[PDB]
Amino acid sequence: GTGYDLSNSVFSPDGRNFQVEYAVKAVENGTTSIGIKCNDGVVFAVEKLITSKLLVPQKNVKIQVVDRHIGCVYSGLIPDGRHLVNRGREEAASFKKLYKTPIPIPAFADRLGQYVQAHTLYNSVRPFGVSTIFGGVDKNGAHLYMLEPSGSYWGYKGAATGKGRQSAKAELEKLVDHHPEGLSAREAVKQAAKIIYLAHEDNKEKDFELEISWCSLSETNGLHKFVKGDLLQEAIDFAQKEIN
Amino acid sequence: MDIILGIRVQDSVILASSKAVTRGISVLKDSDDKTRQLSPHTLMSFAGEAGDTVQFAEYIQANIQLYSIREDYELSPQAVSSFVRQELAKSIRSRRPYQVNVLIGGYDKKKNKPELYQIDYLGTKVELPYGAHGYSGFYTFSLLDHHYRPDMTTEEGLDLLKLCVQELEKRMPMDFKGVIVKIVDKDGIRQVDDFQ
Amino acid sequence: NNYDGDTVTFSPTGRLFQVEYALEAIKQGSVTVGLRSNTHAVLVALKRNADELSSYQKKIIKCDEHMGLSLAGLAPDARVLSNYLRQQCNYSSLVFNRKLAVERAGHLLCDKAQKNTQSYGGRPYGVGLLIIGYDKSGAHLLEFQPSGNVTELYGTAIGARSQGAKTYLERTLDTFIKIDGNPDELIKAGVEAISQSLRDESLTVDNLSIAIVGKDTPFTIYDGEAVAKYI
Amino acid sequence: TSIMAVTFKDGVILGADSRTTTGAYIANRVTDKLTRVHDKIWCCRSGSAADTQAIADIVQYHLELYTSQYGTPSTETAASVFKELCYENKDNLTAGIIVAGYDDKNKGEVYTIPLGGSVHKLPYAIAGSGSTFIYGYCDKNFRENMSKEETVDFIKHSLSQAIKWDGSSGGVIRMVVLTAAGVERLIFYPDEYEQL
Amino acid sequence: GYDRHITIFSPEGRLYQVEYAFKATNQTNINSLAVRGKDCTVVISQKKVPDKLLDPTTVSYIFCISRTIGMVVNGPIPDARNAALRAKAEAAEFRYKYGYDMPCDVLAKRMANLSQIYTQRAYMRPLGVILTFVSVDEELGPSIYKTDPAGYYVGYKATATGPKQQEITTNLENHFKKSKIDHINEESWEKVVEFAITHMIDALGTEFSKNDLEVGVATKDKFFTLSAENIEERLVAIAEQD
Amino acid sequence: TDRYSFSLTTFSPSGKLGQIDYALTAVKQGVTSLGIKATNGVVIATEKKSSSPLAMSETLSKVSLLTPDIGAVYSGMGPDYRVLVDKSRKVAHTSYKRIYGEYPPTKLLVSEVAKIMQEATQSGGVRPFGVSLLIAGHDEFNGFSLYQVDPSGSYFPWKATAIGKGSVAAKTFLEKRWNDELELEDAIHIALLTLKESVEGEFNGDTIELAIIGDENPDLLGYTGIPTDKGPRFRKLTSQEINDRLEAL
Amino acid sequence: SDPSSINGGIVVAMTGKDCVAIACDLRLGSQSLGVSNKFEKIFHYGHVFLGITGLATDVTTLNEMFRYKTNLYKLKEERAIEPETFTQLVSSSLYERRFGPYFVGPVVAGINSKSGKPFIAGFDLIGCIDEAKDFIVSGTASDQLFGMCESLYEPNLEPEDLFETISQALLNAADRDALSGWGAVVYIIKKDEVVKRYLKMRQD
Amino acid sequence: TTIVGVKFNNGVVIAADTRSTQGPIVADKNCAKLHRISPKIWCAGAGTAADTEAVTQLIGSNIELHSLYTSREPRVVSALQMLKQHLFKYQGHIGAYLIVAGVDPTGSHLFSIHAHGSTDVGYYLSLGSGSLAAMAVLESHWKQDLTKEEAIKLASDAIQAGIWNDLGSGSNVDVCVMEIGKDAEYLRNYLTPNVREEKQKSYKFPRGTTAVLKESIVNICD
Amino acid sequence: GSRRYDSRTTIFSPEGRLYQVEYALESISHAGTAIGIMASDGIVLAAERKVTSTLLEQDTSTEKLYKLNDKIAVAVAGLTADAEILINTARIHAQNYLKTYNEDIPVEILVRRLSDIKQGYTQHGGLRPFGVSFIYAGYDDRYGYQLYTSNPSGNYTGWKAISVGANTSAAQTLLQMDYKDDMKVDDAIELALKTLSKTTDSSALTYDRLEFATIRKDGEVYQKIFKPQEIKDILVKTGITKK
Ligand SMILES: [Mg+2]
Ligand SMILES: [Mg+2]
Ligand SMILES: [Mg+2]
Repeated sequence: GTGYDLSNSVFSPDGRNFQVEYAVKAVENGTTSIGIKCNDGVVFAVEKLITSKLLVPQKNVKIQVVDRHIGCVYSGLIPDGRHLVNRGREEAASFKKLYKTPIPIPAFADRLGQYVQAHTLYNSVRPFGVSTIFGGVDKNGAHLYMLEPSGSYWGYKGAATGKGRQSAKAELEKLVDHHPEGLSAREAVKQAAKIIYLAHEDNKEKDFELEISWCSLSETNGLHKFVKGDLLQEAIDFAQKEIN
Repeated sequence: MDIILGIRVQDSVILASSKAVTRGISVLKDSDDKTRQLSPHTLMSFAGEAGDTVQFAEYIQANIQLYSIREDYELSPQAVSSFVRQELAKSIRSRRPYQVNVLIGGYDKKKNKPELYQIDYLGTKVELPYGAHGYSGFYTFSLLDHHYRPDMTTEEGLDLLKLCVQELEKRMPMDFKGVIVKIVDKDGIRQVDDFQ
Repeated sequence: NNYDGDTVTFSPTGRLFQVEYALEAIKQGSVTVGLRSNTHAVLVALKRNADELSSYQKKIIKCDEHMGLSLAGLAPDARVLSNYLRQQCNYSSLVFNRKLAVERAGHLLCDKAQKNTQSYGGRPYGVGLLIIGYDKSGAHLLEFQPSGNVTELYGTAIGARSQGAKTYLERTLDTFIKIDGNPDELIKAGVEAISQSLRDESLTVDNLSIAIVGKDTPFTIYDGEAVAKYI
Repeated sequence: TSIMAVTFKDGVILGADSRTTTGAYIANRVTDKLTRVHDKIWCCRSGSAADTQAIADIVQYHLELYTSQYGTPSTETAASVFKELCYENKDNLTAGIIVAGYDDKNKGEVYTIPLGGSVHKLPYAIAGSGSTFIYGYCDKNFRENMSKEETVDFIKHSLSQAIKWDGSSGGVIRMVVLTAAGVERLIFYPDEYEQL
Repeated sequence: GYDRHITIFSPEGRLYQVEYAFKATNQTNINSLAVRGKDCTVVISQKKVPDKLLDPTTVSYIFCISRTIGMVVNGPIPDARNAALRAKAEAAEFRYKYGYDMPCDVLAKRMANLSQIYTQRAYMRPLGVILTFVSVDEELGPSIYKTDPAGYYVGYKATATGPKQQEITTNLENHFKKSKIDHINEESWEKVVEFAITHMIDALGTEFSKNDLEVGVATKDKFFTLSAENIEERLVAIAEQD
Repeated sequence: TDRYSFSLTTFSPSGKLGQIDYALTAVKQGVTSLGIKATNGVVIATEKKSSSPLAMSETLSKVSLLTPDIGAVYSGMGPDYRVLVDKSRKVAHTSYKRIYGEYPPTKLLVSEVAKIMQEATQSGGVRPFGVSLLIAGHDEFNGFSLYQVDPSGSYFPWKATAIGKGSVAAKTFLEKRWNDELELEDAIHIALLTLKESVEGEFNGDTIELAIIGDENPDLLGYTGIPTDKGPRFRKLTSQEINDRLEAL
Repeated sequence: SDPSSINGGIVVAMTGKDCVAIACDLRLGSQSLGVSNKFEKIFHYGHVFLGITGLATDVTTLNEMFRYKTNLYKLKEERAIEPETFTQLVSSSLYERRFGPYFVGPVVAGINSKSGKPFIAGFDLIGCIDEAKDFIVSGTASDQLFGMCESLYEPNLEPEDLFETISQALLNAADRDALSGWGAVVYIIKKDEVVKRYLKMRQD
Repeated sequence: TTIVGVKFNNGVVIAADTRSTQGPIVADKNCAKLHRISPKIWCAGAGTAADTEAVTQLIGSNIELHSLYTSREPRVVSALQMLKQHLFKYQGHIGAYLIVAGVDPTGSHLFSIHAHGSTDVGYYLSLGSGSLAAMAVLESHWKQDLTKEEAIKLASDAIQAGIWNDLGSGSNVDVCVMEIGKDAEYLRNYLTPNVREEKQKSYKFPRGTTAVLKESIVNICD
Repeated sequence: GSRRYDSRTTIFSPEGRLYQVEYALESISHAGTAIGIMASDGIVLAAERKVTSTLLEQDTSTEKLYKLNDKIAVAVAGLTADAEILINTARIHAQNYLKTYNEDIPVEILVRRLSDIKQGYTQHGGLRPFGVSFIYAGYDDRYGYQLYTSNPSGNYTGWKAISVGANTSAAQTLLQMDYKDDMKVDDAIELALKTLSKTTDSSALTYDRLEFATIRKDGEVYQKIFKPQEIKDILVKTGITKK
């Protein structure tokens, strides 16, 4: 028959949920965001399209902090990403309250995944429209995860989602091949700036602003912090050199 | 407490109720009708805690009138007594129970028989030839037990109730300011013009 | 097409249609422009009357002594959102003795709208908002869309023919961003911006509303003769 | 009841008596006051037997779920679970719980939670009725990083004095040793610790 | 026709969303096999890490439910993890309320009753996953019990699930037709792991490396997933046949 | 949440209830199960068709015990039968034993499960149960009884009947073979013959389930010392007993 | 003020050879004041008999509730409820209000229609079943009834003798209690014949 | 009330008296206090008799349901956990004190449960009013590795001590032995040492002694 | 979301009719025929079993006539399970009235309660109506003997003689032709049996396909549900069958 793509949680004769795939398309329509796991932490980066010079630069932050050690950046429908980040913050607060210890990165990943999978379980709720790359440093070291609107989430050496996800994935594969020992935190920041600058060329019609955060056991003592000032400009210059 | 008396003669039921309402050291009113006509052939006298009495009586009255309107039929006195007893029994275990004692006097037209029911604030119903609520019985019964005959006429019952009221006005530490007397018979509920 | 019945249904292209219909409802509303320097923030709105016997619908709402907003679209949804924003500012001031940050207000509005753009039986809001405020960071101007997207800008405009005012603000950005400590000059700049979006109409005392906030200047609204000096 | 937990270099040792009394009658003289909430996280219980047993069962459930989801819990995690359960229900609980655990990262740890839900991490913790009688001795005889034998001797002497003076304690001294080598259960009978 | 969208009977008396969930179960393109030893139970699943940007240690479809029950899932990882969390919570609550560890067949029956609830109530869809629980129950011995999105559950001497499941199944059948027993007559769980891997190699016809397999072993009072190195040791022992 | 508050089973313009007829059809496409009532007990039987030869058929019971003197067999959707047997086992205690201290009579337990199934056919957001049940029970006052429960929530008392694929043929054979003077062994033999008629594959004590509501078996009570408490009447026959009665035939 | 001692009253059941007996006083009063001398406390549902002692309003409410339940039971099972089943029902109904108890003392008596076994039983206000084969007593004169029964009773009495025994016990126990008396009734229950006899006693 | 439980080499036995008292008055001279949680799991009760009966029947029904659900023999630890959790839910307001013995797939079990929700484990236990006398007998005559007959004798002697030296107990002795390999044996009136002496005179009244005012037939039929 | 699957049971047609009510009436039209006749000294109920098999245990079978009260009984036409749900509710309401007023419930009160339940199912809830038609035969001291009829529409009416189920038109015509106000209960029995035998789609009217009930009269009424042997006896007596 027909009509399997009009209601959420409805399995097509193939075994698919078409509304989830449409949400994935909505994600693919979003900007490019990447995460890079280094030897002692993770680095998140995102492109912010400067639709007009009326936008206040360095403001309109896109990377959200969870607890004090988790970083999250979502590609797709930004409001849905904020909803998911708020839910994750509530989950982290609950975990810390009950077990005192801060929530581990895998636990947080599974919480977000179960939330999204529940959102893919009823025809009364729309699937999420954001792919979220998140992670941080816990007692077991660095962790980088990516979660899709289907509720599927995995741990990554490097992850990327958005319009320029393919070029970013190729550059991340190059980085993984050329660095088996692992990247350093600042090297990961420079590579994230480079990959963001390289993926902007797909939509070079309008100028963009780079936003980078990192959580490193040595560089930030395990806390999620926004890369700003001298390091951000250094990464921007590194990328500008790398393009040409 | 308030004086609530009732007697069941061969073809009528007579109800006596105190005319006095006293709050504190001041008698606020000396002409209080402590009865509610539940149905054209069923009257109910009540006494007890201030406020609860009138509230419960008017609630029962409204329910009985609603039933009579819905079914176009007057419930037998037994049915009304059972309904009010169930209400009081549900009340006793509520948060704020009703503290009301009632005497129901009716004339079963289907049986053409007088019927008198005594129910307390707990839901203890009894069908008795003569009944009383409060300390009143402690005197009146002793008279009635001797001077009550089943074949008594309404005038004989009125004289017996007058004797009971005289004994109460003699040996009671309270001035209940007379009694309003009502007669329930086949022709309905009427009020004696004067009893003293 | 077959995907515009609810906000719980995703189009094959990944588009929520009801949200776009609300945005279109905004586009057909009146024109309101916002612009801010480092010291002040101004909202200039053109109110619209049903006919010549009717009043002009109010487009600017005061949320707190340091923050206000101008509306474009459904006035009921605008009132609902402004009341929620008043409640949030009130809660901040009562529980923390703290003026609510404009950025946090934008975040709260975004999440509030997203609550409606994902659940069955709920319609998205049908109004765009321009929020001016002065918090501990300085002057702030935000544009809020019922899609849940709130963006901070030096200047912007929404409603009918808003692109003219937006382009005017883009051209005059380096000029107005430096109008610090002079309210009337920023007010005139906003009046010119909104005039850049007029067609067969002229600004009168009856159709123009202005709102100003900033350092040592609480959120004050000017209507009627109060705007005669800016026309 | 007399309970304690001592941290030595190799790990931790919990010790308790076995006398549970309903008033002056020894209800159970072989009571196992050492309860397992996780493989190497145990608790000494004092106070309401029902309350302590319910708290321990709920903590065991929560720790089993924590193991199933996120892996082996830290000693501090079990301490925090006990703290939440005791503090949030302080108006309906009368329980004092010592929690001792061993994890390879932090070696052995002891957290005492008295009435009210406050949680205090200590090198050695004492609690129960008899504890008041051994507050001095312990403070004069406790040392950090003791050996296994010296820790067993310290706990044995302290609990023996507590049993001698406090009638609410008695029976046999039960100890659970949590170390990297695992869990060891030791029992010392009256004919041994009385001669100390 | 709406008999294909919600969990209502078709004119033929069929629930089509259940069948479509069955179809979804094979989306992962991974096969799993479960077999019983003398005092153990082994599950083997294909470990496929296509993207090189993936952390291969986070790619798992075998979950440790309790200390006795393990569960291998054939189906997408969202519904897999949903069923995993629900089964873990159910086992923990069972242990708390009834004082003993939740048996394998009991957890299987509970999950199958929940799946049946999904087939009867309309507001919830079935989970496109097939769950194979394995343990060494103290009363029943080595236990393998499987549940499907239709609410059906049953125990097996050995079982297989996935796209090429049929192939594997046939192989296993033949072995039992030859062995005249209902288990693998091997005392050590290492030999049962080797048996399972060998018969999966025979059925599928492919050679597996240490990074191509997931092995979960349930012995009395424990369930553990093997590391890449233990799998490599078993593979070396298998290759050194002659 | 569950926004499906409206009924999913409604009346069609033809007067037919759609989902009820569809569940009855799904029942007709189920494995045959029969019941035969005799003078000293009742027997229920069914075919144990398994999905895979690797699967252990003993772990999946199509004949389940409801109360110590009442059992049930089915034809249709296994999971529906499992949830119904669980609900019936619980309702036996909640709506009788915990109130009257005795196990419910067969008629009342059948009525309770029928009420459950009727609510399934009428409530909001639910499809009818895709099973038909044959419940055989014994109580002290009504004796032995055999009832059939359909997805519609209706139930009928039967001297003997069958449901499933070969339902019509089985019922015809029972109509031709039944009489009101039958012993339990005679009913077991008739049931085995009807099942052999209704099965094509192997027919042994390992592929067919058969239980009896017969005499009291005190050896299955589990305790001795209470003379008033007698053993349960429900007993599922072992594979050995079925094979013996098959080799007898 | 004791909820079980405001109204007063007594009930006693005994057994014999193929017969049972249940007797009760006819007094209802508000403590010192006697109100009604026609308040019977033995009700019957089918062939089962229940005598309730205690707070009178609770007695009447329980009578109505048990009539309700027995009528529904008869319509459902298509048989009259048996004394054992009714005893279990009384116990469960009483315990259903464990923390809001009925201040009563139920006593069940009868003969099983199918087996003919005489059966009597007693309860407390929360439904504790007391299944004695000799006699059951309840009410304000519980001690006097206990003494009279333990003294007079001997098993396997014919109905004409069981009547005399239970009547003498009831009368001599009620005459020693101020809150019981004002008349008495005795039911002699056989398998197919139930007789009701009103007793002549002192009216004080 | 005097209830005891004693473990023997191949199982566990419980024993109790048969005296239910309403204050100082003996209400029932033969009240069996051994209840059946499961066919081979029994328990003796003390305290509020209604609470004991009700909680035992409720947990027995729940155990039967759990066994029909899990297709396994009921376990004493399950009944123990449910009883203790239920009692703790309703606090000490459920006045039940139980000695619960049983044999399950895991072995023999003997526990005690208090009204507030606490539980104790032991080889010999006693509860009730006469629990002290019984416990004294136990501590005087209990040894490890008891036989079936030895444990039966010890439990019966503890119950006899509770019967003779405690006013709250008396009459007869009910016993229940539960061995691992056999069914549970429920000995009703295992010992009857309190048979009433014959009365000195018969009080069968001459017929017509009672004054009857009116007789009336009661219609039981319809 | 779920709006796509709502049948909207409680809506009016453009003509002003309830769709599900009409469809339930059509469903009941295929059900068995039940006939009630109220004479001056009793009431008679006669119903035809649609379910018929040689192995159907008719001794313990009751699919058409149920006892609501010792004074009230009902003949059912339609879905038996919905009817039993409503019958349980009616018994509970009757016993509640008895407990409240210590007087047996009047027939019309119970009938109106059941009819209002049916009506509520046709105005709110979005649930399907009960596919059952009831013929109430009752007695009380106010109106004496009473015959009522209720359908899934929630409407109830009173009749001297009435029929529900299959072929109600021909049955009602025959009753109007042969009914008399002064007739006695045995005449009503004969009339009901003849109407059933003349309106049955089956070959002949036999005891296996019949349920019978008589509410007769001392100051006591007797509600007698005929047993299969009594049904065969009354059939061979009234001349419908030969023995
Ligand atoms: Mg007296
Ligand atoms: Mg006197
Ligand atoms: Mg003694």
